[PDB]
Amino acid sequence: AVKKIAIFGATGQTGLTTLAQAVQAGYEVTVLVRDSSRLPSEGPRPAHVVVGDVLQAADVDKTVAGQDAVIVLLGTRNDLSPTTVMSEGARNIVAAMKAHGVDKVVACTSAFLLWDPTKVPPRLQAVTDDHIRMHKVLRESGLKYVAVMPPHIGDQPLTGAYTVTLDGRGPSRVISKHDLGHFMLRCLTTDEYDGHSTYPSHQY
Ligand SMILES: NC(=O)c1ccc[n+]([C@@H]2O[C@H](COP(=O)([O-])OP(=O)(O)OC[C@H]3O[C@@H](n4cnc5c(N)ncnc54)[C@H](OP(=O)(O)O)[C@@H]3O)[C@@H](O)[C@H]2O)c1
Repeated sequence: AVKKIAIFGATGQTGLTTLAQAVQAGYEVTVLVRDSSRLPSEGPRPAHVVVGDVLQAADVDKTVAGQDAVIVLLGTRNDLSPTTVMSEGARNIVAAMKAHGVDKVVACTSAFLLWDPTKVPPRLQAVTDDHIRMHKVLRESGLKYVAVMPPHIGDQPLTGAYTVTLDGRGPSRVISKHDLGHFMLRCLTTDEYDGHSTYPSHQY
């Protein structure tokens, strides 16, 4: 099966809980981080740490080296400014995966990619524009791409009881970060989501 995985964005809101969950599942986890201060120093911890930036292809190449699959949870935290970090980072990730024969990438964009584009809140259009750019990168890559498109990410506890809607909008507008990370790892265990959009949501 999949044993060795790389996570990008592992120090983020969803990355931290995905990292913990993956380590407890038994995965051998490699992370690319800009600052190891934002990784936990005890408890569930990754087996390999690369220090660097997803914009530097050499750093991405040594993170993807030797992996079986890739989880992408890159984002901008509280910065809503125009950016190309996620799409450019995604071009780096795709090339390193092809250079190392990795096929499986599970990447998080957002449910707004399933919305009427005129209906996106103006404050979120700039970030959304780069999710679109990133989704196009991965769609065009030809890899085995699970497009995870969550609605609002909350901080409710882990339930593992969430719904997953394929290629459409789901009946709830929230997923907890813990259930979102749980589902990113579920995508590693099956190929039933490959080439589909997935919307995870639950009522808390
Ligand atoms: N919040 C929501 O309601 C919501 C809803 C739908 C979709 N989403 C999308 O879901 C995704 C994840 O959300 P999130 O809140 O879990 O992520 P997040 O809290 O914003 O964490 C972002 C991650 O990306 C990393 N990162 C940013 N730039 C990087 C770079 N140049 N090189 C390496 N790493 C870099 C950050 O590392 P650092 O720690 O060094 O900054 C961090 O680990 C995002 O794309 C977000 O837009 C969010």
